[PDB]
This record gives sequence, structure tokens and C-alpha cells, in this order.
Amino acid sequence: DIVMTQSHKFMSTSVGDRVSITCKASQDVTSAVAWYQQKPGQSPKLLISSASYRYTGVPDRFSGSGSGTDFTFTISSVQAEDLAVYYCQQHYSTPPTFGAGTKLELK
Amino acid sequence: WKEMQYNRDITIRFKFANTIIKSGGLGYKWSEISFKPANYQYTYTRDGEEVTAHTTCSVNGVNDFSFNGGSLPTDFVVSKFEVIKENSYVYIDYWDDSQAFRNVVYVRSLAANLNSVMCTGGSYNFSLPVGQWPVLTGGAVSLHSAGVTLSTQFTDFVSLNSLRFRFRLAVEEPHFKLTRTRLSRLYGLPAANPNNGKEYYEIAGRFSLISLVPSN
Amino acid sequence: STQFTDFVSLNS
Amino acid sequence: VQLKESGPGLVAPSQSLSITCTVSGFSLSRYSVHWVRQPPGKGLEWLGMIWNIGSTDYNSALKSRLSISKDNSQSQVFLKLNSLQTDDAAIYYCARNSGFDLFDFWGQGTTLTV
Repeated sequence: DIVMTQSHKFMSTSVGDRVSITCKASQDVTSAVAWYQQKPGQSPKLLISSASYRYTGVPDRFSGSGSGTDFTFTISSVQAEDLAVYYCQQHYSTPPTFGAGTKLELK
Repeated sequence: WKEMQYNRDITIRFKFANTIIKSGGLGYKWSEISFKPANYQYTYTRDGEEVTAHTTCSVNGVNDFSFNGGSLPTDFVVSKFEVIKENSYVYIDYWDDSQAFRNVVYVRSLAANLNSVMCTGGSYNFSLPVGQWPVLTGGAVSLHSAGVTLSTQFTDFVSLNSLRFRFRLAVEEPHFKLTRTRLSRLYGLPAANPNNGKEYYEIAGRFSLISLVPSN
Repeated sequence: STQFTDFVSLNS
Repeated sequence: VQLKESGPGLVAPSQSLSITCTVSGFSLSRYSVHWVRQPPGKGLEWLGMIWNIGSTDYNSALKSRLSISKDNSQSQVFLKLNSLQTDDAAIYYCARNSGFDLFDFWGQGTTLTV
């Protein structure tokens, strides 16, 4: 039962700038963290599989990094379509565990 | 006799190895850069209790390249160097100390659900006696699971067991190159420096086993 | 030696 | 590939539940399927998994209630959950496994009122 904790629940940002979202782990998960996106009135979608490895049909402005217990998810420049909620999953042990969820608010 | 089911976690850790052999002469020529089997020993911890395990890594389906920089007594050639690419396989043996690997004798079915890993290459210097040295750097490939195989040898009423994992391969973003040559920007993972100064690689997942056991 | 793929077991 | 849920929508307390996830575009004898849910004002929670052959893993807290089976010929996977409480109101999802625990393709989702 590894606990994934996101520190914030809201983020404020403008239309072109950088956004970063973080989450910690209770144990040592060796670079095995995924990221998801859920637009309003949809189902979640997979973006980053490993701690850095992007997926095929994902735009270039999304990226991720991290190792050990600290992990990040960055967007280089925002658009108006980036307003959604983001999740960090751990895929290292037997029950897969999700984070809390951080909404992105565009100012 | 009775059929059972075993659903456990697994972590496998492995390495590569190689051999580099020169030719006799003035010191400018090289005959072989090839892979070689390597083995590793470790302990990790499941839900209840720690387990000690062993691996052995090998390879098959090898593409072999060469370079020929003329024919003089003082020039740089490589007769053969090996590289792993799309048409190739990575084989990993695994045997464990646990209670679950005692019942892997009469297996009905077996499945595995691992996740992928990327192996990237380092750099290697070709130390000539006189002149600047060419280097060989770069290369990457990724490993995806493709099946499990069990095998037995029969030797004087004693069976000798093995358990092998298969992995298919796909090329990745850094290309390898050999400086001070014409050989230009190929894909795959050569055997110059496969480990890239790491202690081990790592794959984690689960498996499911069904086998006949003797019913009490 | 038997091979446990998805479809059917293939031994040798 | 497509996944589609279909459930009752309204159920009384201390009753059962049955959801059917009809898949399309792939085979159930090659791939493995998960079930998850999301309560209102809470995060996502994992429920179970069925393998390629008939074999299931479950969540530890809800182990004594729910069970997962499937049908390979008519390509559809179904869930059951009995003796349910007022905590069980959520949106249920069926998704497909890709790697170890990566959730590749998601369904629309059906909601439950109890």
C-alpha cells in the first residue's frame, strides 16, 4: 500500500508560461510513475508511461521527470484546452494506487 | 495429485558482458568485439519475507558489422563488432529461493505480465599507438516481454531445471556512431559498453502459475 | 522443454 | 478499440449489482481487463483484474464481496458486487491493461445511485 500524495489541489497559470505539478511517494519506487489527464465530461487518458517516457499521440509540450520518491510533470506553454485534472499513478507493486488530483485553473 | 494456483510478484536484475580481442601485428587492427554471458546475485523483499535470487543474461540473433580502412600495415580496421537490433532476442534465466519455485515441476500453464526497460550504451576508445583515437559512442534499445520457457535435462534419475524469459526489441532515439570514419549513424545497441557504468538493470511485474502438486 | 505462449503450449 | 458499460443505475441498499463491459476491436484471450471506480469528491480506486486465462486478483478490503468473470466467445466481461452500502455510490469504469499496471484504453462509465 504505497501512498501517492499530491501536495496541491489547485494551480493558477496564464495562457503562455510554465506549469509544474509534483507528487511524492511513501516508499522507493524506482522510476515507475505514470500520469493521466481528465478533461471535463470525459474519461482519463494516459500521457506519460514511465517517469519520463511519453506516449505516441501526445503533443510535444508535455513532459515528465523524476526518480526515487519525488516526481514532476511539466507543461512548456499552456493553451486554453489544458484545463483539466491530473493524476499520478504508481505501477511498482501489487495494488496500483492513484494520487489525489490537481485541478489546473487558467487565469 | 491436485492442481493449484500461485500469483506472486517478481523483480529481475541483470547485466551484460563482452570480450575484446586484438590481432597480432603493429597494433592498429582489431579482430572481435562480441557479447558474452553474465550472471548476477541479489536479494529483494516480497510482501512477507526476503528472497535471494540469481539471473543469467544471454542474447541471440546477432547482427555483426565491420570497418575496413584500407590495407596497409598501419591502418585502423575492425574485423567484426556485434550489435543488437530489431531482429534479435534477449534471454534471461531466473531461479529463486522461495516456496513458490518448488512447485515448478509439472506445469500446466504459465503467464507473465512484466513492464519494459531501456538499455543505452556508453563509449569505448580504440587506442592506436600513433595518432588520434577513434571512439564508438551511443545506441539504445527497449525490451518487451514475449514468453516463458521451461526445460529439463535427464541425467541419472535426476532432473536439471531451467526457466528462461524472452524479450523482443525495438530501436530507440540515440544513434551510434564511430568517429574518424565514414560509418554513419545507425540504430541498435553495440557491445562496446552496454552497461554504461550501471550496477544492474531492473524489470518488475507479476506471474501466474498452475501446476500439479501431490495432494496430502 | 516446453514453451508457454498465449495460444497453445509447444513442447520439444 | 472500444469499451462500453451497461448497468442498472438505481439499486436499493443491501442488494446486488451487475455491470457488463462489452469490448470490441481486440480479443479477450490476448489481453487483460481492469475495473476501477471514483466516488464523488474522492480519487480513483482499484477493484480487480481478470487475466488472459480465467484467473482473478481482487482488492483486499472488498475481497469478500465482489467477483469477476468473462466470456471469450461473445466478447464481454462482467462484474458483480453484493450487500452494498451507501458508500458504494460511484462511477464504474472498465479499462484495458497494457504493460504491468498501465491503463491503456478507458470506457465511458456508468454511474450508480444507492
